[PDB]
Formats: sequence, structure tokens, C-alpha cells
Amino acid sequence: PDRFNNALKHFYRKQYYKIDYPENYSINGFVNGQINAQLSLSDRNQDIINKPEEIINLLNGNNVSLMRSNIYGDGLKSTVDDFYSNYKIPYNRA
Amino acid sequence: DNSPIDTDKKYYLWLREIFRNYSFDITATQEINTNCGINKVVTWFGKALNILNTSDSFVEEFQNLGAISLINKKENLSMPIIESYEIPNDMLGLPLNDLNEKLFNIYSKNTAYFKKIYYNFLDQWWTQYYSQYFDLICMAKRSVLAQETLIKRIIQKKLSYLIGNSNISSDNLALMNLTTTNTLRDISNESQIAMNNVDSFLNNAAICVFESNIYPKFISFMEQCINNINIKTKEFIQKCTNINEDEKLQLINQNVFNSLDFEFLNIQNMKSLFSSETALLIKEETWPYELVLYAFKEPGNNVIGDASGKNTSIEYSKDIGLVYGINSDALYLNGSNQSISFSNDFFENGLTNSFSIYFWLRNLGKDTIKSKLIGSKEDNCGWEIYFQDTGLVFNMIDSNGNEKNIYLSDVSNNSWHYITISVDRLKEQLLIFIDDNLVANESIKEILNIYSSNIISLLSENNPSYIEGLTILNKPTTSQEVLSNYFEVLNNSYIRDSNEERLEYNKTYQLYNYVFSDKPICEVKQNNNIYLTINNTNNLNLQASKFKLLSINPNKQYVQKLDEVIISVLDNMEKYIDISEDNRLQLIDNKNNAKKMIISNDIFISNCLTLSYNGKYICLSMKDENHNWMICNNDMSKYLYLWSFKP
Amino acid sequence: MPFVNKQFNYKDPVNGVDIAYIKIPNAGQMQPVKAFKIHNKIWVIPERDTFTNPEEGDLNPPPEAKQVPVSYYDSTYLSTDNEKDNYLKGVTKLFERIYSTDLGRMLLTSIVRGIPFWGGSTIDTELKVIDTNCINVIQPDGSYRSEELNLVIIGPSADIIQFECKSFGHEVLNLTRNGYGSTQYIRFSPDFTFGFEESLEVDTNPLLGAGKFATDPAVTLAHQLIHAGHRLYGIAINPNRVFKVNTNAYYEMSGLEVSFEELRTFGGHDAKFIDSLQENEFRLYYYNKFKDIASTLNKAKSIVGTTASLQYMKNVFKEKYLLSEDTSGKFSVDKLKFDKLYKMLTEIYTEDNFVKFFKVLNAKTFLNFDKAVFKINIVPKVNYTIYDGFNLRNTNLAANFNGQNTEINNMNFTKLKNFTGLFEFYKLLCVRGILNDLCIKVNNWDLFFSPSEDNFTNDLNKGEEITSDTNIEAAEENISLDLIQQYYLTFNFDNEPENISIENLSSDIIGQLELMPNIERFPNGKKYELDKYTMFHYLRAQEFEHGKSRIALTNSVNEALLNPSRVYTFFSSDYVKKVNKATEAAMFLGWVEQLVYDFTDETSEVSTTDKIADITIIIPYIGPALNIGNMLYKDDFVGALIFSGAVILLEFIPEIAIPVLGTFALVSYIANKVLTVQTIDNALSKRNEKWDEVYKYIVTNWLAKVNTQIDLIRKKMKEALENQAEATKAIINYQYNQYTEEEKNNINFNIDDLSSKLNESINKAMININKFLNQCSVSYLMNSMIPYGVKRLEDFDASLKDALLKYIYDNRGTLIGQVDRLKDKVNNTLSTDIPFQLSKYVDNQRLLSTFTEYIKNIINTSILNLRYESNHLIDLSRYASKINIGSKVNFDPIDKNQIQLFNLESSKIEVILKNAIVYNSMYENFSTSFWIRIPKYFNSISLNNEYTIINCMENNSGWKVSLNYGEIIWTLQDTQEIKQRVVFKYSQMINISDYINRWIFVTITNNRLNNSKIYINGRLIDQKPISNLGNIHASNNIMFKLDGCRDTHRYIWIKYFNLFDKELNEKEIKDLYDNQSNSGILKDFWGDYLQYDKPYYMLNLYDPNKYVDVNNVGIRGYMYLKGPRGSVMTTNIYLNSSLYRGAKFIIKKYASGNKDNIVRNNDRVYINVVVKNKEYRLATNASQAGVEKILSALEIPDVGNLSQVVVMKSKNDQGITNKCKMNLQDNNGNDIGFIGFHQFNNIAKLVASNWYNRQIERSSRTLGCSWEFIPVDDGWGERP
Ligand SMILES: [Ca+2]
Ligand SMILES: [Zn+2]
Repeated sequence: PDRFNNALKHFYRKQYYKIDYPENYSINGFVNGQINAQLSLSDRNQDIINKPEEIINLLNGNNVSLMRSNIYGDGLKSTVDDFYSNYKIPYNRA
Repeated sequence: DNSPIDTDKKYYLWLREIFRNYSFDITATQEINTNCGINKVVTWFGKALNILNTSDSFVEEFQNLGAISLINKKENLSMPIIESYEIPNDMLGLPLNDLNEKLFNIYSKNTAYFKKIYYNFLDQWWTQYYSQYFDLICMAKRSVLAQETLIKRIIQKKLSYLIGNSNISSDNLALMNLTTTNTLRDISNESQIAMNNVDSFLNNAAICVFESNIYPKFISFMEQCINNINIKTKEFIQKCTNINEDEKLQLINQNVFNSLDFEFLNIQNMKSLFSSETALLIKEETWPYELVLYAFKEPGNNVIGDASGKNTSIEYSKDIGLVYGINSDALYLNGSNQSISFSNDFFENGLTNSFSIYFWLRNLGKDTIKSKLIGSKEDNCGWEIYFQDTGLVFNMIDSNGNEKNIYLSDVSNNSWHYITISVDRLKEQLLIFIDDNLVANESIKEILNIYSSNIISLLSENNPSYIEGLTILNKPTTSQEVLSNYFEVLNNSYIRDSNEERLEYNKTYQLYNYVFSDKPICEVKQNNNIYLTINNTNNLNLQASKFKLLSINPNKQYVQKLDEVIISVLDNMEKYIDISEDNRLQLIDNKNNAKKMIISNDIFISNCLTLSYNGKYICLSMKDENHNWMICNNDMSKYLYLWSFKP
Repeated sequence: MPFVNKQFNYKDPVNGVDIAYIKIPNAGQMQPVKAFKIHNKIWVIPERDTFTNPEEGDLNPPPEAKQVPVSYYDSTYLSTDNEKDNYLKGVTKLFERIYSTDLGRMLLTSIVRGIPFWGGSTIDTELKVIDTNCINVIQPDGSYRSEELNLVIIGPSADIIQFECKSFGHEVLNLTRNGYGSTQYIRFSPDFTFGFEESLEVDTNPLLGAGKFATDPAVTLAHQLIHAGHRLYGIAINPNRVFKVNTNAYYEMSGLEVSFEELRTFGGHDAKFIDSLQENEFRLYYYNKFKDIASTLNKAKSIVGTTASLQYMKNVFKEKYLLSEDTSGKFSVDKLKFDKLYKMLTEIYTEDNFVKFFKVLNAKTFLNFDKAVFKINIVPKVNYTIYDGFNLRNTNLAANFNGQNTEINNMNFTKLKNFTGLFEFYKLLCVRGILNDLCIKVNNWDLFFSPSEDNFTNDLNKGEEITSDTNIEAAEENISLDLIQQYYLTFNFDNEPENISIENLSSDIIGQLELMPNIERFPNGKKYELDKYTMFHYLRAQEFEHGKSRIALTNSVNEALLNPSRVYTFFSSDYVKKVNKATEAAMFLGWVEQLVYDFTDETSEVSTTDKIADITIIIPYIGPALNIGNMLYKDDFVGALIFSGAVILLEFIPEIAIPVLGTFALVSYIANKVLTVQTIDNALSKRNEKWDEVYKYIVTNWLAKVNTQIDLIRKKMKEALENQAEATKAIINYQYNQYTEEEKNNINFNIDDLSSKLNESINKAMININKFLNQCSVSYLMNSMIPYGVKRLEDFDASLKDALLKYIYDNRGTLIGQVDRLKDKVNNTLSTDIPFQLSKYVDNQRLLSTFTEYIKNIINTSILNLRYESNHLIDLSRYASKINIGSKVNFDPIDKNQIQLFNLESSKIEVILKNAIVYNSMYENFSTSFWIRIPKYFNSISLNNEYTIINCMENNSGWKVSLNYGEIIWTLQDTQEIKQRVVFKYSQMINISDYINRWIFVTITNNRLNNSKIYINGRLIDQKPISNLGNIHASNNIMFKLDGCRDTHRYIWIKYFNLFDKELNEKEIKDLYDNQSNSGILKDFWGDYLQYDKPYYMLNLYDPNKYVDVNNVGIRGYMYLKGPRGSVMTTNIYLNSSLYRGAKFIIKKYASGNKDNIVRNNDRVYINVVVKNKEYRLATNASQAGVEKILSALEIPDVGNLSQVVVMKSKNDQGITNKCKMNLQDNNGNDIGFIGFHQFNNIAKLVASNWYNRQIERSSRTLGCSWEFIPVDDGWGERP
């Protein structure tokens, strides 16, 4: 993964696959490569802990809940606080 | 309201339409004009994520409001804190040369500082803005998966149900199961195209936001900045004690900044950001090639292999020989015991996948009898190309017995030909090309399930032939692509004979003009000296003259574009070609006097060549004797300057 | 080598030979006229023709208008000796223009030797001349001399623009249809021509001019000379053979008169309207006529009325009819010789083909009707020349047929008044109470051509008898410029028949013209009651009359038809609201800009469909524009097309009637094996023909009934588009005139510039519409017509299979031992289909011609194309601008297109632009491209110094290209000093640069409504908004020179400079980039041609930080990649990786077949290695274990049998384009593999490894077998 690859928990819900050595994976890497390797889904997927960063509550005009959706955080620590405002771009290079 | 699905045929017709429609829905894009250009927009994006979805159309609303309208936090920028500009008070009295070269140092520091600022803005863009478009990309991709899942479940239920209770034959259900699996793959491949669509769409948008929104805030900040710098630098130079007034004006001028000093936008660089090793690796792993046949000669070994980067296995006769073809080494199949076979799970095809087959083929044509050349067939389904009569036959047959049987006329002349076959299930269209022509365009809506083995067999029974550049693609081919493939490969710098084999030095050919293609050049004497003409008096019993091309270099074997050449003929002794004062070509005694001609060719005429001397090209004269003389003259019709050598 | 070898003047006195008063045959007494013999057998009489036919002798307009679309009447025309002198000269010039073409040279010769047969004898033993084929030439002494002639050109009758062949008859004989022939009198004038509309050429000529174009009179004369040619050879088609049309339906023409002869003459598609069965009928008809002439000659034993010999005469006709003469002197006609001759006269001599030779704009079909008449003068060379016609070489007139554009070339064309009135002949179409009837008149020639079904006759249902003998008609190949060249080079130009002494005829020669059939004047003003608005209504609603009032656009057809101030538009309601709004003066220009943008946007709209086979694109606005089909939203049109196919475009559904095909009956041969087998083969051959016949037939019915409907729809869409532009302009012009003198004075508003912009938008729109409609027409063929033929054909194959098998089995006795093999032949042959290939039956559909048009399109948009050719640097564009080259300009000897400009006043190049192409506009888009190579900046003096290099500024307005430290800069400036700059920045602090001192490809494009864009190596770099810029008026010249550069040692390289009249798109730019990279020649690091005998430092694209070195010299040593490169610098200026560090490679000739020291792709070479300034040989011993063969540098004498020969390859690279490959080979031709490197321990050793040859082309960007060759260059210049 090439973009925000330390934040992926927010962008993506991971689903885990079992890897057996050396039937799935050997000294040349995945048998049949990273795309077409045949891997079995892990029975553990259902044990994954789900703790949303925030929950979006969608109500109607009558103020009753239609749906409750989960947004997940990236896992990283935050702020504190704004870096760009207080950062001085160095004029002298040493 | 239809009667329930009972036949396997009915299941296929259903499954295929399910697939085509899914493809049409999910890969939908429309190109629009934006602030920064044309972007290929994912049509369903608004209906998927509820974004600009309050209109009746998301596309036009996005064209209206622009790339920035897709994200929730529009203004995140923070103008960075700078280091204010002061010129040292110790330079106030310096002499010119030293003052001069010290401000040069400050000039560089400054322009570097500008670059730093721009970077800072680019980082904020990435962190604040792209982050939001990448969220859109991910959610949109998840939407595609969610939809794909719905489809597969719908398909799986129907298959599961028919298998559960229906009179469909056991063997029939078996095929249905194998085939559906291939269709589910075809559906992922289609999903993948769509997930690429949302990536390009949204990446372009984010880049447009940098040009349209972030960048201009940078430019504002930078002209305030250099306006300041310009002030302080002018005020400084006026306060200079040790230089005169003419010096001040030249100095202020040398040190002044303008907008161009900080206009760093490079749109190609913006775009190149997203080309990572991974993006590349993915391209190469997922490209349309399922088979790309290569061959070459190692010492004591002939190498044949597949470059597609797929799972293709190759098995072939140990004694198969290699010969130079059009652009590379060609396989020689003798017609008797020799065969080669390619194995890929894609090759079995199915109901819903598309593919293209192409290759160069030269056939030493003898029998008319129908013979397997290449194909993939099992249980009497799949496709085969046969040798028949003077041509080929393309055959396509499904599990219900429906057939395409199509005669392609005149392919065995013992000249190379480029065969292209295109099978498109989305447009339900079969396309067959021979060389640069489109020989067949047909509907294949009537052909359903062509599931074959995973093996393509190249037999070439009973017809010794040459095969080169065999390729299988998982996508259809267009006419532009065919033309591009055909001509690109064709100009490698080699000149060719009438059969499109490489023209060789020191080999005997007969010479023919493009305009009279069946009439060879012959020699005729007029006044105690001998010229070159063609025979327009039918069976005047002029003998076809025998030609050989000679090179100043003994080591040179094959004739190439722009080579210098001497033309020779065997009559009694060896006679060499010279140009007379009337520009009429004649055979002479002495190699020394022989004229050295430049040989070249037309990029669109594959088997023909041109000849020139001192910029004057060679052609056929007007009727004279009656005879038409070979002449060096530039004023005739273009067609008369094309020749070919036939061995 | 001129056709008319005397230059006559009308007042020249009569000599009795080539200038005389002459009598032509006539019914009664005829008054002698002054004529000129311009060539043997060809005379010109510069007189209005009242003599030919005393019946119609009055030059006034007739009581009832002729039913043609265009006519002109002036009785005084050609009444003056001056006009006569000009007629003579014009006609002569046209003869010369025709003669100067290969095709015309044949035609003219054919006409001369086409002497009218001597059929006068009622006694067949004698050969006599026919009187009406002669004239009487009055001598100065008062006597007359009788003289025979082939052709006379005379002035027109009362209708000045009606040109035709006339000739005299015989009491019994039909001389034009019997192969005899008769002297031809052509009514013609070179002093007028026709105007017409053309939308088709926009594909190849996107800049095509607006409004009417003028027919080149040379085409018109040629047309008549072709008729004359038929008539002289007696092969003209009977005038009662006519193409009938259906006139009864509201949408159909009231009537149209066109004859098979005319169709034959036009050529092209018009001639393909005549089916094979009938084309055959004619060929056979005239062949037998020819055979008759042979037998008339054979029985003629003496000659009468001449001093010439029967020998000479019989030979005259042997050479006219191409007769074969046996040893006895008997004549016959060879079917082979005749076929060739009849083909030349009817398929080679055609209007279509002359157009191909003249290279002029001309109607593609008679169905594109002349819309206007024009007065012209072609006699002055400044007007019209023999070689170029109106489109004069080396001037604006040479481009896009401007010479024929009546508005651009307006001094050569004066609009006359068409005598055919407004709605002279029409139909009246009325919608019913959608409030009472709203009726409109529709011009007859605005209606649909719908050919009658009794026009297409076929024998398809007639069975045949296959026979041991039955034999095959040939392919019947299509006519092409190379076939014509075949006829040309075999044509005999030597022998013209003499002008013989003949017995004197009577003083008056008695005869009358051949009678023309009387044609019913078709009905006029037929009325029609309709329930729904038609296409004609929708189009009419888009029109307005000029006036002082402000018109408004409406989306209501009803409103528009009801009110003179309301014009219907198919544009969106948004466009409607915007164009209608009263606009403040201060917002006027921005308002116009928006309107021009919106216009271009809506007319350029193209929806792509991936659902259906033959139609890729759809233009959705065609629906509301013509009311195609019905209902409301344009989404209905896109939808209905996708669903129902192309049939929704058609006004009527054509009948395609293909019957049960006539089956084969085979004649049995008892006991004869060879005959029985031949019969079987023949039946199969004739079966292949049955397929070709059915396909020809359908193609023929499609050209006539379908492709003509689509061609009309197309013409109407252009009419629709032009109406929308006129309306929008009128509304804008009204708004401007509402302003105060003061307000106007602050708005620079040029309506001609705005018009020019909208006309370009209409052209872009027509390009798309054209493609869409072509695909539509073809789709209907493939899908809705061909299949009926294929069904009839497969049923035929089935019947034949049963017949053939029955024949084999019945004959099993004769055929014994062969029965199985024959079954297979029959079953295998007849189980195939023969696929329909459209390219086979018609000209425009070949695949290559699609790419061809694309190339043309870019070449015809180039208003400056600056190349080095022969010994000079010139402009290869049709404008041929002048180039002035300074004394200090330097040209690279190896490639002379590479131009070096130093910093000196003398080092400069100046282009003097033709006025028509100097840029002065608010709205006009333009692009420039060129390659440049910029030396590294070595010195602080180059810092913050911007210097100009290409200058098109005039009084601070124009464009220019300028450079600065690490910058390439584009500047735009209007006449108010408002400017825009766009820059490409590149650093000099870099390890290895894609730019510094390397050839770069620059492209700048300018869209005046939007953006200025700069591209580098084919990719978009930066864009800036220009729409706030007003009028830009650039310089009359372009100055290539270094302007303002303070670095005295500075210079630049530049090549392949182009200027384009449009905004290049991404695709065109990439294709440009690729095409100009010269992929057939290897390049060095700098971008120059790679060369032999030139030492190069080496760089591996996989690891650029590494250079090549030699561990040890000799077979026990090796070469490797070493590092780090180290760096070179000048503080504050550059910091780079040193490029000159390493061992040097030199490429030596091995197989090279010339001496130009350039390394071409696939050259076979040796590579020498420079080590401590000595030369060695790159070689390996391929016998070493392992696929990676370790390369060594060897003593040149000691290489022995080692692998040395290297094959050089040139590959495409992104942003570099410098990729070089080397494939090492042993001496048996085998592959040792490409040169590359491999890790051995920690050493990276140069290797030849066949592992590369197993790989596809570009794989990653990181290869290991891709190399760069770096020569020492003044532009880089570190210390070696
Ligand atoms: Ca109106
Ligand atoms: Zn005519």
C-alpha cells in the first residue's frame, strides 16, 4: 500500500487470510503471486474488535434513528495542536 | 414475468446479460471539461456516496461546482510563518565586486526559500486535501465491492437453485458450475476496471484542487513576500555609500524578483506522484497479455518462452527449428510430427470473457484439405483455425451446437500475413483482420458457451509453416490497434522481398514494378548497348532478367533502409547497372563505373522498395518502342517508384 | 508540349486554315460564323449559339422557368469582340489545364482519334463520309473547303449556365448509340461557374472556409468532354434510360431528371447507382455495335470522296476501335481489347477521377445541388492558372481550397442573381391545428431522393447450367490512380489521324440535331396535410429575416414558426436564457466570450456508447435539431438509437428485395472422370460468385436508397448549425448597437472575428456529425440489409450441397475411388460463409485511410512548418513563407535540421509571415511546437537574466518564447498591455537531469476562451488562464535570435519548429512527440544521432550513479559498473553528477552498408573499449558455464573466435527517449543475449544474458539492459 499506509485502519476494514508455509508461500513468495494466490479466509475475521472513532446517527424528520454507521480511526496519536500555523520554514540552512 | 429458467441454455442467456449489464453499470464514465482540463468521471459516484446527489445528475453538478465540491472541509490552509527579511548593515559600504557577489548569495538563498515554501504548501495539500480524496477513493472502491458482492450472490443463488431442483443433465450442471466460476472472475476483472476509474478520476480531482485552490493561495503569499523583499532590497541599495548612482540602478535591477521566480507548478509532476513501484507492478501483473510468445537461438539451443508474466506453461517438440521472420525468430513447424502447446486457465474461455488472438503466419501452401492449425477444443466446444483451400477457416462452437464457420480467402501464398481475431462479449462482436484489412465483422450474439480446455494447441497439420509473435489477450482488439501493431513491427529497418522475407545481398531475385506486378524486368539492346524494360508483348520471349544486390561491405548480409547498393545481373558475364545521360538504366561491363544507389521503402507498403541516385528516384518510363524503360526521373506518378524483388 | 500551339486573338483576320468563317450543318440557311481551329479536329466558335438550332434562336428568358435549381439569363453576354476574345482565351486555357493532367492528356487524345465513322455509304463495297460530320471553311478567295471535324466548342444558348453536347443525326442511324459517332457541339462558357456547399472535407481540412465554394470550370468542361467522348465512339447510353424516383410522398422530390449516361459520366458513387446486370447489358450492346463496324469495314472494297487511300482510312478506324487484323486483312473485335477500351471511356474518364487529378473542391455527388451562380474571369494568371486553377501555389489561396471559397477569394467571384426564383418549385407542407394550419414551402432540391424500385433489376433468381467448360468471370477490380497509370504508360500518343482532302460538300450542309425526348414538367406546389411537425418545419423554424428588431431564441418550435422575431434552438434552455438577456455594456465582452464557449460546448457534445457494435459515438442534439424520430429529451434519441439501431434516422425504410436464388443444374458426363470433376469445381466457383453478386447488389441498393438519406440529414445538420450561429450573432450584434457611442468606443468588437470563431466551432461539430453519420449508414448496411442477402445465400448453399452430392453419388461409377474426397470438398466448401467486406465494394472504407485523414488533419493545420530540405531551410506549409537566414546561423552537418543560434546579431533566422496568417484576434486558438537543447548555465551572469529566443511581438502585443536560468517561458500580450506568462522550471542541482543540455520537446497551446498550456516531452506541465486577454495582434514576422542574453558564450540548438492554427490536444501532442523522435536512429545521451567512431562514456539506466570500468584488460579480466560518480559544481549555479567518469565505448562499423557514421536501428557492429587511452575489443567466451556471460576487453588482434558482433537497438523512453540496447551475437548468428550486468560477489560485472531476450520490452522502468552513450559536449563541459 502506497498512500497513508500507516493510517489504513481508517480507510479500510481488513479481512484476514490464512497463509500456510510452504503451500501458499515459499522462498519465491506467494505461490502464484500476490494477486492470484489462493488463500483461505481466516475463521478469526469474526473475532476482530470493532471500536468506531465516531458513529453517524441518521434520523428522519421525526427525530427517530434510521441507521447507525461506523467510522474507524487510523490508530495514530493526535495534535496537539496545529503544526502548520506554528512552524517556521528555516531561512538559514544550518 | 418470464417462465422460470429450466434449460442450461436459458441459464447462460441469463448469466451473460447479467454480466454485460453489470459491466455497463460499473465501468460507466463520462469525460468532462474542468478548470484544469478533461477528466474521466465515474458516472455513478454521486448515487453511490450521496455526493452532489441532490441533483438529477451528479456529472453536470460536478462539472458546475468543480473538484473542491466533493469534500467536506474546504479551507484548511495555514499561511506559514516566515523569517523576515533584513539585509546586514555591514555591507552598506562595500565595494561593487564584493557587494555584487554577496547579493548573489542572498539571491540564491531566497529562491531556495521560495521552493521550501511551495513544498510546505504541497505537504498541506496532501495532508489536508488529498487525504479527503483518498477517503472518497476508498469508500467508492468499497461501494464497488459491495455491489459486486450483491451480483455474485444473485448469480450464486440462481446456480445453486438450478442445481438444487431442475431436470438439467448432471453433466450439464457440471459445465454450468465450471463456466459460472469463469464468469465470476470476469466480473472481478470488470470491477477492477471500475476501481481504476475511481482512482484516476479522484486523483485528477485532487490535483485540480491543488491548481485551482491551494496553488493560488501560494501565489498570493509569494507576491506579498517578494514585494516586501523587493522593497527592502531597493531601500538597502540606495543606502549604499561606496557605490555610485549608475551602479545602484544596475544592482537593483540584478536583484529584483518577479512572479516567474516562484511559479513552480508542474502538472506532470503532480501526476507522477501516484506512479509508484506498486502502481507499476500492478499494471504489469494485470495487463491484457495472457500469452506472448518469444523465441531466440542460443548456442546449441533454441529458446521458446512466454513473456506475458502469467501462468502459461509451454510444451513443445525438442527439434522445432527457428527462422528469422518479420521482426524476430519464427517457429518452423514441419507439418508432420511437430507441435507446440500453451496452457493457461484463461484459455478455456467460457460464456462471458473476451479475447484476441494474433500472430504472423507464413504457409508453404500445398493441399486444400481442412487441417488443424491452432485452437482450443474440448468436448467439441471452443475455437479452431484451420487451413482450408487457399485460405484459413475460423471456427467457433458452443455447447449448444451453435457455430461460426468463416472462410478467410487467399492466405497461403507463401507470404507472411498478420492474423488478428477479436472476440468481444460486451458488444457481441467478432472481428477478423488479415494484415491491414478487416476481413470479417460479425455478430456473435448467437454463440453462448465456448468453454474449452486450458490448452491451446498449435499443430499445423499437413502444412509446414512459420509462426511468429503469437499472442493471446483477455480483451478485444480495435482497428487502430491492429494497424499500429502491424506497421510498428514492420519497420525495423529491413527491406523485404515480394514475400516480406528480408531482402538479402548476393541472392538472386527477379525485379517487378508495383504497377505491372506480373511483368518482370527484362534486358534489351538498342545501339550496341543494353537497357532494362518490361514485356508488354505477351510472350515476346524476353527472358526474365536475374538480379543480385551487392554491398561495399563483404560482411553485410541483409538489406536495410538507406543502404548503398550495387545492382548486378547474370547474362553471359556479370553486368552492373549504370545511369545514362538520358536517365535510362543500362547494364554495363565494368563494376567501377557501376552507380551506387540508395535503397529504401515505404512504411505502408510492406513487400516493396524504392531506389534513388543523387535524390533522383527510379521508375518506369512512358511507352516507347513499345517498351517501358527503367529511368531515373522524379516527375512520374508515385506508384511507379515502388518495386519488389521476387525469389 | 501545349495542346493549342497558336495563341489566337479574336480580331485576327481570317486565313482560311485555322481562322475562318464556317458553315455548320443546319436545317435551313445558316449565317457563317467566325471560328478557330485550336487543335486538329477541334474548333472553337466564340458565339452565343443561336445557329446550332434555329428553332431556339432567342436569348431571352423563357415564359416558364426551367425546372433546374440554377439558371442565368443575359442576352448581351458575348455580343462584343472583347468578350469573344476573352471566351477564346478562357476556353483555350481550360483545354491546356486539362491537357496538363495525365488523365486529361489521354481524354484529349482519345477525342482527336475518335473520328466519326464513315457510314455514309448505302453500298457496302464502298466507304463514304457522313456529311453532318463536316464543316465548310470559307477561304479569302470566296471559295469554301469541306473539312471533317470531331469537336466544336460554342457559346451557350439563352440559359448561360446550361452546358451540353449537341450533334446532328441521320435519317435512320443513331450515331451516338451505334458506335459510329458524330461531330460533337458543346455549349460552354468559361465566364461563369456554380456555387455549392461542402461539409465533408472538414475531416482532413478543419479550417475549411465558410459559405459557398465555386466549381472549377475545368471540371465542368472535362465533364462535357467525357460526354463528347462517348458520343464520338458511339457508346452513349440512350437518353430514355433514366433513373426514376418516387414523387408521391410529402418528403420526396416533386421530380428529378437524371440519366444513366450522366450517372456514368459523374463516376464515383453516382455511377454505382447502376446495377451489374444493366452495366453488363450496355457493355455487350456496344461490343456488338463494334463487331458490326468490323464487318462493315471488312466488306468495303473501295473509298469515295477523298484522295486518301482505303488502306489509310481502314487503319484510322482500326486505331479508333482497337480492331484486331489477321494476316489477310480481316477485322474483328477482341473481347479483351474491347473491354479495356470501353472501360477507359466509361470508368476512367469520369468527373470523379478528374477531381482527383485537379485536386479541387467539387460536389461528391449530383445530389449536392448547385446553390448559386458566379461571374468569373480565368484569363489573367493572377486569377486562375493552368497548374493550380483558382488555388494559387505559395499563397493563402493554396490552403483548404481557399481559392475556391467565394468569400475569401471574393475578387474572383461576383454573385449574380439566380434566375430560378425563391421557392420557384416546391411542395407545401402543413401541420394540422397544433390555432389553424401553419404551412411552409419546401424547395424541391431540399427534399429526399427516393429511387424507384424498378431501377434495380437483377437476374439473381435465374438458375444456371454448370458445365465442364463453364468458366469464371474475373474479379472486376476497382478503379485506382495506379490502374490509371497503367493505361497512361501504355497509351499511344504518336498517331493522330491526318486532316485529309475530301470531296467538296454542297454550299449548305443539310441536317438537324438529334431529337431529345420530351420530359413532363413535374407538378408544382403539391399540398400535404400532416399530423406532426416534420424535419422541414424544425429546420425552417431556425431561420429569420434581417431587420432592426431584436430576435430571441426559443425552445418552442411552435412559437418560432409563428413569430418572425422568434428563432428555434436545439441548445439547452440555459443557453436560451443567457443569449436573450439584456446585457450591460460593461459585461458585453465577457458575455460574448461565454456565448462562444457555450456554443462550442453544446455543438461539440459527443456521447460514447459501449453497448452496440458498429456505432461508437452519438451526437445527441441531432434529435431536437431535426426532430429525428420523436418525443422530448435528447436522452430519448441516444436511447432510441441504442435500442432500435440506425433505422430511426431514415425518412423512409428502403425496400431491399432479394429473391430465392436460381439454383445450379449440372450436366453429367458419362464415363468421363475429368469432365465430371471439372463440372463440380465450376459449380463451386460460380457459387463464390453468387455471393459476390448478391453483395454488390445490396451495396448498390444501399448507396442509392440509404446513404443518400444520410447524406441529406448531414447537409441539413450543417444548415442547422449555421442558422444557430447566424441567430446568436444577430442577437449579439443587436445588443452592441444598443450602446452609446462612448460605450462602444470602449468595447473593441469585431463581428468578423466572432464569425470566424463560430465557423471553426461549426467545423469541429461537423467532424463529429460526419463520423457519427458514416457509422450510422454503414451500420444499417451491415445489420439491416446484408443479412437478408446472407440468408438467401445460405439457402442457396444448402440446395447446391444436395445437388452436388446427388451428382457425385449418381456418378459414383465414373468417380470411383474419388467419392469420399469429393464429398469432403463439397461439404467443407459449402458449410462456410463468405464474409462481407465493405472495403471491397467502395472506396472510402479502407482502414488505413482513417489514419491517413488524421495525418492530413494535422498537416493542414500547420501554418508554418520549418524544415531543412535540399540545400535550404524553408517552409513546407502551403503558405510558403519566406525565410531569411543570418550569416552566423550554424547547421549541424550530420543532421541539418539541427540549428545552432549563438549570441550574435548575425546568428538569427527570420520568417516573414504571409498576411493571411499573421495572428490578429480575440478568439482564435493557436499552438506552437519545437525541440530545443539548452547548454548548462555555467556562470552567475545567467542568474536572473531572461532573454528572448523566438519573438512574435509587435508594439508590445503578440507571443514570444524566452529562456532564463532553469526556465523555458511563454508570454502572451494583448494590445492593452495585459499579459500572461507560463513557465517550465528545471533545476541545475540534480544528480542527472532529464533536461540540462538535452533535446527537449516543447509544445504550447492557446485556447482564447480558456487557458494557455505548456507541455514538455509530450506531457502537460503548467496551464494559465488567458480569457481576460483582449485582442492579440502579433508580428508580421517571427524572429529566432537571442535577445537580451548577457552571457556572451550562450547559444541554443533548435529544430522542427511548427505553428498550428488550432489548440493541439493531448493525443495529437503525444503523437507529434513520438513521430518526431526519429525512432529508426539511435541517440546519444544528449539526444543527438548516435555515431560510429565517436568515444562515449557509459551509463546504465538501472543504476545511473554507476559508471563502467575495467578491472583488468584481457580474457582473465572483466568490465564492471563502479561508483560513486562523484560530482561537478559551480556554487549557486549547478551541482551535478560527473558524466565523464569511466571507460569509453567506441562503436565501429562491421556490417554497415554505407558511410554516414550514423548508427541505425539493427546495425551490426563491433564495440571498442578505451582503457588508459588505448583501444580494445568488447568480447566474451559464451562457452563459460551459466547464462550470464561475463564481458571482457581484449587485445584487438587476440579476439579470435570469441563472441563480438553486437546488434544495436533503439527503444522509446519516457521523458528521455534515449534508450539504447545491445544484443550480442556469436559468429553463427546465435544470440548470446543483451548487454547488461549481474552481481558476482559484490561486483557488478557487464554481462550478455539471454534472460533479457525472454522479457517483454518495457518492464518496470528499471531494465539493466538499457544504456546511455555520453559524448563530450560543449554544452556540459566538465574536465575529462
Ligand atoms: Ca420565426
Ligand atoms: Zn453531363
